[PDB]
Amino acid sequence: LHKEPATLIKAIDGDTVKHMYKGQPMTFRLLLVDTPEFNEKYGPEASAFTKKMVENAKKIEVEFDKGQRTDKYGRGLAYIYADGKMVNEALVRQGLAKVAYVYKGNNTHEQLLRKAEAQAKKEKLNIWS
Ligand SMILES: Cc1cn([C@H]2C[C@H](OP(=O)(O)O)[C@@H](COP(=O)(O)O)O2)c(=O)[nH]c1=O
Ligand SMILES: [Ca+2]
Repeated sequence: LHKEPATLIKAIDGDTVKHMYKGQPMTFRLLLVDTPEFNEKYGPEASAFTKKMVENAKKIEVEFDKGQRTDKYGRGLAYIYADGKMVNEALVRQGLAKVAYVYKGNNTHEQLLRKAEAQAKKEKLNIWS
């Protein structure tokens, strides 16, 4: 896989963010995770986590996997990096997302994320508390 440039347009919630990609606005849904909805427990905390990470970033990058690049709502499906740190992984490591939505062929970082999850669960962090 390869990283590609994007610039933040707006943080939306824990697992959705709007970026300008190839010069066009696109809402991205983070691959391989599920954050709680804002109205659910830890949802505001996930939203705030993601927002801080992407807002403070000097450099946003998008990384598509090998499969589907957009979902049925037209959202981009990617791994998102903030100054080289993967948002998707960081959410999981902090117990602010579960590994989820693992579809065959867009699952390159699955095992990386599951390892993060296991450590968040051992630590009894957030969702796992
Ligand atoms: C993360 C992800 C979600 N989706 C779809 C499945 C779910 O469909 P349904 O809307 O029919 O439940 C929805 C979950 O996203 P959200 O967690 O953002 O709601 O998005 C994909 O198709 N591919 C993906 O990789
Ligand atoms: Ca969600």
